[PDB]
Amino acid sequence: LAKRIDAALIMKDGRVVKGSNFENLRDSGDPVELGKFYSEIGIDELSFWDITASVEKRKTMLELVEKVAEQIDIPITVGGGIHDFETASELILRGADKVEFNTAAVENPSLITQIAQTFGSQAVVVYIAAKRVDGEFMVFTYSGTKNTGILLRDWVVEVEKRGAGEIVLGSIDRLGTKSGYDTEMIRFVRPLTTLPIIAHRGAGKMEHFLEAFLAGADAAKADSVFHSREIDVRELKEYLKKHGVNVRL
Ligand SMILES: N#Cc1cc([N+](=O)[O-])ccc1O
Repeated sequence: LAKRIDAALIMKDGRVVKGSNFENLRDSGDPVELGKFYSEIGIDELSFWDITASVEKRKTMLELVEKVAEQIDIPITVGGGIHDFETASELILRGADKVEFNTAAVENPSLITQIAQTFGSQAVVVYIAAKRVDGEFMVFTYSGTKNTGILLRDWVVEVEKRGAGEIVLGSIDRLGTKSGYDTEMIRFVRPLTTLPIIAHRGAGKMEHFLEAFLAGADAAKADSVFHSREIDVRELKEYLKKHGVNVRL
């Protein structure tokens, strides 16, 4: 019942990279400054997804989490090429509240459980990227590029069994669109898990958020719509209250 509004930030070499081509002379790509803006306009949680080159990535991500954790006080999730237990554990110890796995969880589902048993299920988020292929929802890894042959309906159940705290449900069919979350995919996954479901991909207007929530999402994640100011968050959370949704205000 209690719904959340989450912001996603793409990170490269320690700086925020915008997901569209809007600009502003003052808007620096400093994650701490952007994190403070989000914290201060009432975003519930932040996720960072790091696309940095192989070689500097692991210390770049540790540096990032240390700076943002000192300075902001909403939960932070970190992800993007977290391959193993040691990497994830180092990030949680340097300050991240949660780590997000996709490819490595698919390839080694025990990883979910190892993190959950050490730091608590709350610390493990599994991002499931899914697409319709020949009439069925399949799971994709390597940033939407490898069809794993695993059914979405099988992987959701297994993720919960392994001890994940939450699922982000990213519709590859909604990637590059701004006409709404994949409410059909949301409805399909909802009876298969008791976990919080975070909807991702497709957000364009305030109504979209309403509709995801009514399809059974517990949170909705977006990037551009908030960074560009195209949706004012206080206004989003007042609209949602008015339409029957329990949000923090
Ligand atoms: N969280 C997250 C996230 C994940 C992916 N991804 O698993 O490709 C891309 C962008 C994101 O903001």
